[PDB]
Amino acid sequence: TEYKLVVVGADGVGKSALTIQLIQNHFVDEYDPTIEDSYRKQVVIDGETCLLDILDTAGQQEYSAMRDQYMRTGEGFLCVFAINNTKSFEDIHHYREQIKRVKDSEDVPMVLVGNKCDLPSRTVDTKQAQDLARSYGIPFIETSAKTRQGVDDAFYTLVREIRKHKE
Ligand SMILES: Nc1nc2c(ncn2[C@@H]2O[C@H](COP(=O)(O)OP(=O)(O)O)[C@@H](O)[C@H]2O)c(=O)[nH]1
Ligand SMILES: [Mg+2]
Repeated sequence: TEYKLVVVGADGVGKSALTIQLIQNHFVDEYDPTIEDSYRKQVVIDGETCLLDILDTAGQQEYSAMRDQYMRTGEGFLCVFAINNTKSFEDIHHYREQIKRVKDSEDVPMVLVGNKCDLPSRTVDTKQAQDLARSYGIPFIETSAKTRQGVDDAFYTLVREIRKHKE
């Protein structure tokens, strides 16, 4: 049983760091912001062993058959902003609209992720994101790629969203 996951959001929010933290269980200081790649890992989620197939997006212009394939056949999306980055939060709607158009549906499994919670300089409050998440009817999860806080929860919640959708 496989789950095909796509991580989207503005550049610099932590899409790469979150993916690598899940896959390789370390925090990456620098990862080329223009590199888009997929990552696979066998995980156990609520006692069910599955394969996660995750595309870490970089939003480049060059055609990628893989990118298209993941957008078309992708089962769930992580929409990521950073809590210290107001612009990244404002951009969330763009990503949501993109996803809805790709999937031609309102009911796409999706989790709103507020990354960099380890930082004190918060400009996007919890209530704001909760309200947005509620508006979309999707779960919101606070994360830190840096400390691993909520990293499993974010990806695992999305899988649970996918399972719900499956019936
Ligand atoms: N403090 C902090 N820095 C983070 C966190 N996640 C990522 N970063 C840093 O934010 C920058 C951008 O991260 P990256 O994973 O390349 O973002 P992407 O452009 O969305 O792929 C890098 O300098 C990371 O080290 C986090 O949870 N906390
Ligand atoms: Mg990246």
